[PDB]
Amino acid sequence: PDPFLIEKIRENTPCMNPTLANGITVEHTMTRDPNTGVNMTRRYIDSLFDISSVLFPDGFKYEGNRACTPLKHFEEITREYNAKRIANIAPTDMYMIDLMFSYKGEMLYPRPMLLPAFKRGNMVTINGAKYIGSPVLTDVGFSVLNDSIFIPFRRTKLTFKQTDHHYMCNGQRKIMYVIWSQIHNEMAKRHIESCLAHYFFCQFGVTQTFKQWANVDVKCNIYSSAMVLVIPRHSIFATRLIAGFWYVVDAFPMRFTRPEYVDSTNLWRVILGHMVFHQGKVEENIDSHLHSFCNSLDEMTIEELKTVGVNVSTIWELLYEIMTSLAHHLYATDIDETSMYGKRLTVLHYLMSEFNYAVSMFGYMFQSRRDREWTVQELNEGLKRSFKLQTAIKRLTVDHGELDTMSNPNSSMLIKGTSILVTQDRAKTSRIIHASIAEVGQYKNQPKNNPDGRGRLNMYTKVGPTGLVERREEVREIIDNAQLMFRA
Amino acid sequence: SQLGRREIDLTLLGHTGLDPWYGTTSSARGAMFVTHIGQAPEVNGNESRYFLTGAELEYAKYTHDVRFPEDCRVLHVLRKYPTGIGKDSIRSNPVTTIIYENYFDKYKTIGVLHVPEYMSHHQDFGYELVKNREVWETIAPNEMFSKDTVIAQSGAVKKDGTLGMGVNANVVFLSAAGTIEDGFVANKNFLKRMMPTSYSTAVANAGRKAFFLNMYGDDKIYKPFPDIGDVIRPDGVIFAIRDHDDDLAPAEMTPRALRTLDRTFDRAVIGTPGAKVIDIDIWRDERVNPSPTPTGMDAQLVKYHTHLSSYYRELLKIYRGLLARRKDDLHITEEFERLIVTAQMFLPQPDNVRKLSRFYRLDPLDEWRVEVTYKAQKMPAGAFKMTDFHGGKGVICKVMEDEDMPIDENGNRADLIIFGGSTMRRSNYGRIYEHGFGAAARDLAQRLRVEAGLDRHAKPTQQQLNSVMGNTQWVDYAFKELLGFYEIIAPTMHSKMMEHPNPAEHVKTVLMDGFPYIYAPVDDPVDLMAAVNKLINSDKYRPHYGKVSYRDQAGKWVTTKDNVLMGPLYMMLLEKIGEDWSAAASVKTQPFGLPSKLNNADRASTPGRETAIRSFGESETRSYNCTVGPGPTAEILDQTNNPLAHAAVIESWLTAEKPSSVPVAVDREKIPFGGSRPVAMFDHLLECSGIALEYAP
Amino acid sequence: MGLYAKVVDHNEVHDQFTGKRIYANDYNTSNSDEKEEFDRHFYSHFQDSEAIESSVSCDCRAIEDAHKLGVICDICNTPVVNTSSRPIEPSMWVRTPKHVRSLINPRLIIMLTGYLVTKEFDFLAYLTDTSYRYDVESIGSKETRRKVDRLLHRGFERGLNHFIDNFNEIFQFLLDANIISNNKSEFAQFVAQNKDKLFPKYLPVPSKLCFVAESTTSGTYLDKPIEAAIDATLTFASIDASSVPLSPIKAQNRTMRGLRLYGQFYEIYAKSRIAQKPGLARRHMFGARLNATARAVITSISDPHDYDELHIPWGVGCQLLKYHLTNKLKAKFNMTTREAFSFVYENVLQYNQIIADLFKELIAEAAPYKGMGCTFHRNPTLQRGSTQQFFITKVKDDINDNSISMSVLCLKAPNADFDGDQLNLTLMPDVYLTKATERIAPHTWVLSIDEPHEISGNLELQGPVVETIINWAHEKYLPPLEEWLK
Amino acid sequence: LSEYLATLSMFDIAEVYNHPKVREANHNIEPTTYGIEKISYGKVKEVFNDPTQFIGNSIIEGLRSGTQKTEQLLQAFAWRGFPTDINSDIFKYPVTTGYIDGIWNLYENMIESRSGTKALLYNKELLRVTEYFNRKSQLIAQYVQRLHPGDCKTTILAEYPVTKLTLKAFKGKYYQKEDGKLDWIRGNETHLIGTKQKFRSVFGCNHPDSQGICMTCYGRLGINIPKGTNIGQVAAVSMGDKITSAVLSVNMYEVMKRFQSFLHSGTYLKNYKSPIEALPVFATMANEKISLNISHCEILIYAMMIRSAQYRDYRLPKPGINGQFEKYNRLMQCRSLGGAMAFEKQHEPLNNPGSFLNKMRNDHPYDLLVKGGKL
Ligand SMILES: [Zn+2]
Ligand SMILES: [Zn+2]
Repeated sequence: PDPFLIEKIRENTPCMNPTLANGITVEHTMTRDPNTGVNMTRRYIDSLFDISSVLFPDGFKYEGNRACTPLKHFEEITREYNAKRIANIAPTDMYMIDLMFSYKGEMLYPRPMLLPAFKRGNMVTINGAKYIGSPVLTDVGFSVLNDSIFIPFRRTKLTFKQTDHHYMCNGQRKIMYVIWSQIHNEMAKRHIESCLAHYFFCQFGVTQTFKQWANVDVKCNIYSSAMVLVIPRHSIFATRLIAGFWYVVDAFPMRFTRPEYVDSTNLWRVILGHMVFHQGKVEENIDSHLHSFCNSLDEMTIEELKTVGVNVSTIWELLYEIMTSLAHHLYATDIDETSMYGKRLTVLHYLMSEFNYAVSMFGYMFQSRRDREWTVQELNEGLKRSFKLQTAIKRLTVDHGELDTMSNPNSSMLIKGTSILVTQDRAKTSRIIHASIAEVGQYKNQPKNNPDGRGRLNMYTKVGPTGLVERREEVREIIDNAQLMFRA
Repeated sequence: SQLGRREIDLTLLGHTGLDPWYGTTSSARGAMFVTHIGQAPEVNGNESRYFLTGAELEYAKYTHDVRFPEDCRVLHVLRKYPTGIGKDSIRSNPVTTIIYENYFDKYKTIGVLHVPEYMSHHQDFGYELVKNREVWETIAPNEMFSKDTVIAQSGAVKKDGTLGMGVNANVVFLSAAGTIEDGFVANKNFLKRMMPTSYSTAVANAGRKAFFLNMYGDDKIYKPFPDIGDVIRPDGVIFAIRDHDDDLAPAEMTPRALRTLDRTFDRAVIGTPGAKVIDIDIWRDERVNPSPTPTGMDAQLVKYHTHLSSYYRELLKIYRGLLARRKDDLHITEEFERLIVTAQMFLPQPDNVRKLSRFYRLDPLDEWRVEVTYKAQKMPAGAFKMTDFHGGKGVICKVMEDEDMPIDENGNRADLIIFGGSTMRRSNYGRIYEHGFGAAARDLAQRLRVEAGLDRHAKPTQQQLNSVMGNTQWVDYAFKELLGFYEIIAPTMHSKMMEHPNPAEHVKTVLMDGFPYIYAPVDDPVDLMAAVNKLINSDKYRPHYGKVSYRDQAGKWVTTKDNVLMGPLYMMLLEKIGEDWSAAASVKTQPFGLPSKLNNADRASTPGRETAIRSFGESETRSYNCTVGPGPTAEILDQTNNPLAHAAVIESWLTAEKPSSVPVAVDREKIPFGGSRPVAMFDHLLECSGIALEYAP
Repeated sequence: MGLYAKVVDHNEVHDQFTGKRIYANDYNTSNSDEKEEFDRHFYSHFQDSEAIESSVSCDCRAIEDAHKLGVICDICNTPVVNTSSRPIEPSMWVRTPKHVRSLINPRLIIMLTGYLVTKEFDFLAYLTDTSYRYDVESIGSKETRRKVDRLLHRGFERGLNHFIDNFNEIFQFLLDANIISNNKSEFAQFVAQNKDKLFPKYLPVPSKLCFVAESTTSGTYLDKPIEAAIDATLTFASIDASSVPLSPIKAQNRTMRGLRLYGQFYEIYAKSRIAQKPGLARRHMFGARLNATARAVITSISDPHDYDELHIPWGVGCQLLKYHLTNKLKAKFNMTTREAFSFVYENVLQYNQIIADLFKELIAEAAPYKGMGCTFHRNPTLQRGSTQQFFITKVKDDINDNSISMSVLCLKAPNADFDGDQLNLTLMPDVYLTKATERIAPHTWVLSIDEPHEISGNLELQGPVVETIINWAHEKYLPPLEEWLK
Repeated sequence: LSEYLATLSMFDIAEVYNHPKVREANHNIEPTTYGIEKISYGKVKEVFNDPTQFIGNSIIEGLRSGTQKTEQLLQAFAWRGFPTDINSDIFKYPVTTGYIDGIWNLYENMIESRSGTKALLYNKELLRVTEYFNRKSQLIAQYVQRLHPGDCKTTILAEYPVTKLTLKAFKGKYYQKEDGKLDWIRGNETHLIGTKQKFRSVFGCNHPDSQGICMTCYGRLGINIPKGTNIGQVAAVSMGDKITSAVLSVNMYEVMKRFQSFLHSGTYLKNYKSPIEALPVFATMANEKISLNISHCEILIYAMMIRSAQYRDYRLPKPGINGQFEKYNRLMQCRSLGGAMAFEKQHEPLNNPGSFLNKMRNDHPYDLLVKGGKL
């Protein structure tokens, strides 16, 4: 071709986003800080232990992580057992780090741990096989599917649903929605479901519950079953509180023999435990359950909700906003399910899930054994019992939907490499049209798994530093006009 | 709709941006095209397309290659094998390893970079890495390089910046009988330009159980396997191993017996005959007292292991020197860290500590483990798959000599014959425009070639071009003719070409190439059928439209009654070339006595896959029981379910005067029905439970 | 006239058995010496993933020489037999323990378990095991509690020996009390006719081949449905291995527990291993992986040809016709079998003139047939046409083509296309099967099966050929007839 | 005819595209279903059907000979129309251009892409369901084995209504006309519509074979059947082939489920008391969606018949008018154990007390394979 022709063709062609084209998994896992020289994956490990420090007994600290020399790396994977040193020569892309802990100023035994390394093109070799690690497009903050608000925490996952109950106000029968969620798991191991107002009554007094949040001076407008509660003639949140109170009371009327006992705290906990699970064991058991519940809002989840605009600092503040500001999502959602604009490309949350599981269970062990003197030997045995050599990578090639076998007959990096996108539904092993597919996905690229074009990533997508999908203004009008005609 | 107006640009299309006529193709076919480009192996004759949308420039930026990740300084350069003139010398060095240092860094991280001769991300397809001569000849210790400097890359990435995804082929749309069911009729010379290359590795284990045979040596030299640079011997055997048995030494260990491979009783690994060995890796277990290998059978094994040990020993020495100088200040990349671990796994352990028991994914290594890498070039002929860039998938069903393919009145010879009727039934009309417009573009370049006095088909030389460029009036006239064609077929290209700084250079390039390359962006504001009508009614740019001549299937030279137009199409090869065929007359069974499945260890033990095929499922036996009849159907099953019946079949073939005309294979009087293992197991289990199935009296 | 089911007499099987009989009662697993011998007869053990390099053997693998076939081993007292054809027979037998009347046919237990066993109270254990415990209050269903009250009021004696001795009375009561609330007349007839073969004295342990133990570098692997069989066999062994001799009541209770375990095994094994999609019946009784078969992609024969002829590639021809070529090489060229096998395998991947001549001679010798008979299968198999009989008439001389060329006139019937369709080829071994498979010759699907006196649409020509014909027939190459007459 | 090969190029496209009437069916059109699919498409169909236009054109000559189809050609030379979304919902606005001109605006291009998405569906489930349905019907149908040529000379006829929908399905059936003589339906006896005729039927056969029928009762379609073929399998294959083709290419999946529930009795076949009353109901049901001959319909219904449910005689009745209907599951487990061992839940028939009682039973082709080939 004419050399002048190529220059004019090049001058008139926009360039792809190099971050997406070169591979975003590499950019999110192996990028090193210029100041300290520690990559993203190791920094993620530090953040995990920061949010879990509130469950640590006094004197126990996490000192960080260190890179292991190849000599120690070789010695650890060839440790002698039964007078035999097994060496696996199948190629792998792994490196080793040490986890440092201290107790009252005394350093404990370091725990070696293996982590995977990624190369250009989202390529990784595990046990002699080549794989591709693809990002997952996920909702930020919370997800809504069908009369349900899914909120993922680092240690828990909660779903909030709705039920309707009948209460009689001023002699008039009324219907109100009751929001409930299953927060204890032996309740699943087991009729009334755990109501949020019931949790409020378990924590605060009923009068305190109404005055502190609803600013309502409940007495003993008259509300009765279908015992009297009296409210001044001059809210929806208060109505939901009343509905939940009567929902709890109606199916457990024997417990409330005297009205004043409503304002207690132990009685509500006894009822909750009988729902979940002898009174003596039940009362003590929940007192720990409510203790762990009050510390379940980690710092990382708070920042995620802040981006959506929730602004919650304590777990009780979150429950208030679910009953007040996010209640309409249960019946009349204003968020388009088929959109792709307010989402984030996430890598580490799915890559480091098994390690995150170990960290959470380590913190729960301390909670289950509160008020106990810890010896150095006991702590060393506990650390060895949870953080093992292959804890993080033991299931990468088993049930991780973002890792797939590589088969590329040519040298191109884009066609089936860095352009693979994983939907949130298939993250761990369609929908109607939307104009955002033309900007974020590839609506004509239709593989069998994702025939709607949402299984591939547009290489010209605009992505923020943290992986948030941004909007392109130069195509805003044409995208908007099509969306109107799609729904017309 | 306002014909001639387009809104969608490259940023909204995705992979579809490679097609300049996406709007004229149905969505079902457009999806097929995007899938196809991900299944296309690199061919030897790849070249840039005649029509460019500009997306090829972007796709040529992101390919698997060898780069300097950051601004670094070269510390050491290592070679796996010492290519020289020594007693133990290797013809070529497969791998060069580079140790660098990020000197523009606070911690001065030290990394490693490998430079092989090929890459292979597919099971059986790869490509050669072409070294950049300027950078390669420079590389030496104490040299600084810039970030993102390419050392080697595939040959598809052209120097101009374009990408080679296929080969342009002359196509005539005809209804020849060889085009039935999406078949292609292919010129033999064209298939020589669509040859892929496959890279594969063979693994052998020897030691306490078996020893290598003398497959590549003579009466005075023992050479179990070919060296680097050799080729696989004609029958395809790379190496074979024989079991250890001392009492059979006067028989199995004579010099003649060590040269003869026994197919029934030995084990061999078979690859493509004529393939060239390019790399060898050997692992040895040195803490064996005494080694079970007989003397004189390890000269070749020791030669490669000794050089390999030196390569790993130097790597470990380099790290230890770095660790001594930079105590607690040494930072290394994750790739370098794993490399040092490999070196320690390879080198012998000190005598004070226990030896290593080496494994490869739960497979214990023996004394010797040999891995041989070879490359083969495939000639497409029959059953190969092809497609254009418009979803028109096809299969090569007939190959003709170059002299027999259709030829037009201007001397153009077709590379393919494709049935045109299927275009209307699939509505992929981008096929028509590339074919039709390319024919006009090709004829225009050839017309200017003849007007200048050159041969319309042969590539002109420098002397001829220099004389042609001497005349200025013709050069100016030629440029205007090219511009006039651009005005019709490509408006955006036409505006850019108005102000060419050197019009003579553009004309010279066209005459040399023999084709004017056309820039056709996806958002080109051109009415397609209005452009087609202009070309037909034009006295300048009307493509030649006449008869063609070819040799039919009866060997007769004929000429067509209708006018046939010849034009180019971008073609690409597809994977699954049908190399996984299976055929077996007798298969190895289980302890139960039924045919067994094939594992990877036995996959390459034969030139072709010898696996029993489940040709009679439950559904087939339902059909056979009704048409053929239950009687003969039971006979077919019993010839396999009963191993003794199968033994009778083989004996019948071997003892027959005419093995293909045996009256009866199994004598049912000598081997009556009732010997099938699955039925006997069924009866036995029911009998233990206390029941039996019987005919109703 | 169809197949029905019979009831076998186990003690008659015991009497007619040939060879030394091993009883699982005479084994104490606690003694490590006896455990090894027990595992010798029960499990078929494989010590690694290595191929068995032996054709014949005795029980204890002391003799692996094929020339000693039929000779009885002196260590295991077992004749040397050919593997893959070893007879399938019970590995052991179970005797009647002490102070026990007899055993029970496992078929009868399986039938009773279907009715008697319920979620809250089973009646078989109560009538047979004195150690079975129950709470009448805990029963939370009216029907079962009514049955329980009726049985308790009846006043039967719990115990296996009493259950066997008085079975007609107990069985009759179960019918009257509506315990067996289904097929009352059929069930009574079954028991009344087979009562002589429902209480055997010996029971056969399944064959050694059923229980396969594979020991690898990562442990020993076993089949879970086998569990009940192992437990049942060990239970009877422990009766005589107890340090303190068991009282007659405890002997019966352990015997019944063993019998209940046998019934569980046969039902679960039939449900999980005989009767499923990858089961014994549907995968091996009504299907098979045949010898002398090939599998490859297909192309077209567009040149003038016969509609029922087939062309196979060079590589398929060499491996498929290995013993046909070996027969010719030995006779014509005086090769040994070792040389012939070496010659054939050497030339699979390269052209050889001598092999090519033999291929034509094999095809020409199939007279009066056009070639070697074979059947071509296309999946899925629904209609007649997906399975057709062809004749191999040519082996392609180009080694780079690995496809089976098919006639263009027989592509519509199997709905076959060239896009990655691997078809299955089966070589007919003799003339008897060649005549038999004539019933699926291509001409057998010509006449339509949907409409009388009509030819199926499968016979219609392909698109490219039709376009050529209409381009010729409907051309305006003549003046109109009126002008022709002038 | 090697010199008369047909060819295609942009020259042929220009001929059809430049016709004045084709170019007028692309301008001044109401963007509605009526304006596009009826008026605009009607004009183009008129031009393509004129024998005096496009003489020698490769595209049009193929259309007249059936090589091409108007549905694809109209979407290429006329307006593309209204594509649907993945949920079969239509869009308010149409595609105002054909394929040859091209679709280059974001809205119409995107909605056109949904057709390709609709093309690729969960055919894996469709294959699984169709294969299961075909296997189930074939296993039970195989109990009717042989078709003998000749005439059994029966005085038992069958009274069936003849309608406009089932007249074509009666081809080859012998019916007794006036004066007591036999004639067979040629397919164009329009005067018989709305009447009732006496047919020679499978249910009236008196052939000695306990699992066979004569040619006259089957109809003239039996002439086409190859000799020695299982006649029951032919009926099941004919029904399965047409259903499978429609399902893979009201949903036909619901149609297949409807046929299955009716024949297997879970408006069920067991409700009816005589086969004569049940055939027109099934024939109308079958011929409304697919085209199934009456001979095939009679065989499928006949296979579900038993002699005496009270005495548990599950053999086929002879003649077929003296029998009753039974459910599929009970029949597959109580007719012959060989057939039972090949369907499902093979353990259950082994537990059935009735399997051990000496009874007269029909045989199944799978009986030989259960015994390994013994006789
Ligand atoms: Zn022995
Ligand atoms: Zn009849």
